[PDB]
Amino acid sequence: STLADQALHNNNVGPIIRAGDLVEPVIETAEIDNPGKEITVEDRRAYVRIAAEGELILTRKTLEEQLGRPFNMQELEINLASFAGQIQADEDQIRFYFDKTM
Repeated sequence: STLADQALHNNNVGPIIRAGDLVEPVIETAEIDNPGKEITVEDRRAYVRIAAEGELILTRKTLEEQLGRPFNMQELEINLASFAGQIQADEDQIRFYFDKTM
């Protein structure tokens, strides 16, 4: 009599963040840090966009920290452009998750 649909699971995350520099060798190193042997990036120039599976975990917070040692974490949450899923940063790490309900 009634139907419904659901999509509570990982699919594809589209993290969008401003661009700067050294994001090429940084993204490559930030990609190897994670077993993302099946992801695609979309760096135009002004901004940096990615397309991961959904459940990823980055620990290259150091490489991202060095990019601007003379700063804070507020810059991170500031360097935001757009998103698709969720994300959770740790002491010195950044994990991305597409899953809605957690």
